[PDB]
Amino acid sequence: CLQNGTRLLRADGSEVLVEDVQEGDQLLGPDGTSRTASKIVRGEERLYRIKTHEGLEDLVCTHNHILSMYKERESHERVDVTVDDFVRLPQQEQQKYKLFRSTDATLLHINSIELEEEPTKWSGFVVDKDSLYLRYDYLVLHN
Ligand SMILES: [Zn+2]
Repeated sequence: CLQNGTRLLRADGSEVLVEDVQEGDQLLGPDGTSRTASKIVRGEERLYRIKTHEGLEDLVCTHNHILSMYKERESHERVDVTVDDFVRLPQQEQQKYKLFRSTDATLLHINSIELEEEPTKWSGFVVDKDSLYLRYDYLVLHN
């Protein structure tokens, strides 16, 4: 699940805050096709903040959120990993995993991932098809 205030793309390209996503809403998939959101859930807890080397917005999500990543050795493979599992990996293994944006480099390098000191509100849902959808800046997100 994602911190409230995360900016996503509706299927028509307009922006929607993650907490404004309603049952049945249509979001944008990484291939440009539609995705349907369902099972809206909300909570409040200490989230993990992920900052990249590149100048894009931090990603703030729950400990059980699934990151969709490319892991080194074409040269990379697609891997899904929860924040918990990723946080516990040695940093030398952490190299190899990169976040990614939908191809119109598109790989993003994580500089830090840290548990935040105070709880904040989050919103989550499930998405059909490949469970992937787009942040407003085309960062590829998983359910
Ligand atoms: Zn979610």
